[PDB]
Amino acid sequence: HHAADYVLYKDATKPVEDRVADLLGRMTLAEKIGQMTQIERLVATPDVLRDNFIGSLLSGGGSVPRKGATAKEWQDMVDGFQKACMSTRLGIPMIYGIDAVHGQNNVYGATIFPHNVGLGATRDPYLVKRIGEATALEVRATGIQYAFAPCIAVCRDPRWGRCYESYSEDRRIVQSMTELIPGLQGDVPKDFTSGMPFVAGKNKVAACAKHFVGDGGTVDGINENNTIINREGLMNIHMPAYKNAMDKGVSTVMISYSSWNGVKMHANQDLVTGYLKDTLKFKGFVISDFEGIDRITTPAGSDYSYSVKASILAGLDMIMVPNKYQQFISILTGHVNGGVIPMSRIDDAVTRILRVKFTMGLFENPYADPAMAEQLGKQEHRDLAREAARKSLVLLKNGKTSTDAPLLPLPKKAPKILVAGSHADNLGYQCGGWTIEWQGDTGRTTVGTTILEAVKAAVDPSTVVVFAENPDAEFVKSGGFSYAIVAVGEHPYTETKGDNLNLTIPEPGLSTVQAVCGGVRCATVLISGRPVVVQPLLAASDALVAAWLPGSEGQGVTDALFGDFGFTGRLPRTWFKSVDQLPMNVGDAHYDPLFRLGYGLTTNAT
Ligand SMILES: CO[C@@H]1O[C@H](CO)[C@@H](O)[C@H](O)[C@H]1S[C@@H]1O[C@H](CO)[C@@H](O)[C@H](O)[C@H]1O
Ligand SMILES: *[C@@H]1O[C@H](CO)[C@@H](O)[C@H](O)[C@H]1NC(C)=O
Ligand SMILES: *[C@@H]1O[C@H](CO)[C@@H](O)[C@H](O)[C@H]1NC(C)=O
Ligand SMILES: *[C@@H]1O[C@H](CO)[C@@H](O)[C@H](O)[C@H]1NC(C)=O
Repeated sequence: HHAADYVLYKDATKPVEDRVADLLGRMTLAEKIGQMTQIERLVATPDVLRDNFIGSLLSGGGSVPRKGATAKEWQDMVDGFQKACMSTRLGIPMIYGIDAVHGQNNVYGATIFPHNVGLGATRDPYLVKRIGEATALEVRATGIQYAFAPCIAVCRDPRWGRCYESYSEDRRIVQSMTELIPGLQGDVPKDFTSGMPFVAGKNKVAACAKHFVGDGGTVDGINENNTIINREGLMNIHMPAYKNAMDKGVSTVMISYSSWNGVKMHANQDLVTGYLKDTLKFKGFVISDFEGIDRITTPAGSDYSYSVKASILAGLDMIMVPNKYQQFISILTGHVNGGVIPMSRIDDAVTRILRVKFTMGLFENPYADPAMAEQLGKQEHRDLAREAARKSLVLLKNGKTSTDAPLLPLPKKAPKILVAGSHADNLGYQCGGWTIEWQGDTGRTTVGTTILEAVKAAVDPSTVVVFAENPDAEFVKSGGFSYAIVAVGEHPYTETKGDNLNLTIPEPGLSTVQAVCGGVRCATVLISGRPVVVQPLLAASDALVAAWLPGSEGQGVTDALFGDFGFTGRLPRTWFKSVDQLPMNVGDAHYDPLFRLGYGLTTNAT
């Protein structure tokens, strides 16, 4: 269809399947295996991308061009990499992926949304789709096309360091939150075939249902460990949200580090090929986790040859190498050349990677759009996040006896009030993990509003606000305070650093709460990624709020504390009495919760 140098794969009016086949039929083995290779930006250069025909780049946690980098600096990095890839013989654009898992969270000045567990508390799948929408805009502002989200793990033991990344222990709630997908990607059209990949265009991003499958079901919530459960439990708890993901056209699926009844997920041909591909009819691409194939073996990386064979034969399409790309490429090339991996397996992986790239419009818009840069940290999106933070809060207690005046909502006018605790004026702590750094961080790491700042912004001008991080009891008693807001809880963590067998918040926490509440009527805001031991915190407090990891917009906290909106959130998990009860989930036989799933007190706007 027209000029004499016409190449069908480059014709944007042809059907995606036609473009895929046309390109595929021209590629060498080296160009094919290059598509299946994703590398970290830290090892990428123009010659490496060009000479190995690389298919994808990512930024892992905290992998950034520099600290404080603008949206424009991100776009230029990405475009730099893309220009190298476009200069190959076939000019196959790369796709760049990142963990935008509560906003575009590696990026300075990006809106940071509440983490998933909070989002579960809102029971509001439309809110979540809207967060999808806004997140895609902030991701594209940085020139990125691909977000490794949502995590649709069903966390079954809060001792897991990734429990905050799961919407709920109830798979019904996780299923309903897969609306993040069409938020990120766009609504699939009228007559869409379930399992097809979809992205609407250059203002949307490819998504990633992760981590397939049973990541949330591991023994004692040990991260990357074994999930021991029969097929029926696997299918009825851990799988259903992947099917909803198929119906919404999720573009990619990332495989889990975890194992199911002893089999590494990265080596499981039955689940990856037999079930995801052949039974759910997934036509997008399947990507490893970060050195996921290495960890097939014990020790990890001790037989990389096997790692490659097993993972690729299992059915994985793209490998998040992400550093030793030369070895990965050499090994896979060697296995194809020796007939150990058939060309049909290679052609299938490449067919899928290209399908996603063509379908999302990457060949037509390989480069970043500088007018999208101003979407980073947009106030409209912060106002959404603030809404989400407010809706996520669960009021556990609001008065020490059923006869006391309720403490919340608090009046904005009072001569003098106290704000206290390690989490009252600490942005990093209120964002938690996967914020600027991989593990999150402490203090003022990005743009936002801490609890203290939000209080100051909310109160009557005549109200005197005093901050003290960890005051003693005499300070409180002597201070002439009308009430106190005290914020404490967990430090930021991510993956295995967060695995925790005791779930007790660090000190000082409880002792500040005791000191403060012993001198004045107090509202304790508890910041955590999960239920933690809370009886002592309850005994001391007039009111206690479980605010999860609410993100950059701390005004969502005060919106509820001061009565602009009523508390409506409900526990998306069971709150245990004791860690020895664990695992303990709603529907279990000796369900003995401190607070059951669904619990939450309410208030009315004032
Ligand atoms: C930087 O991402 C993380 O980096 C640390 C730094 O050492 C690695 O050891 C971690 O295992 C990865 S975790 C893994 O990364 C994916 C991409 O970052 C992510 O989508 C996935 O959910 C994680 O399990
Ligand atoms: C589970 O964790 C232990 C360390 O506690 C490790 O030795 C074992 O290999 C892990 N199993 C799996 C399947 O990851
Ligand atoms: C609880 O467990 C974590 C390990 O994840 C540890 O850092 C902390 O010191 C422990 N606290 C108590 C009270 O045992
Ligand atoms: C808010 O409205 C509910 C429903 O009628 C009511 O039960 C609750 O006690 C009210 N609280 C107020 C006005 O403080």
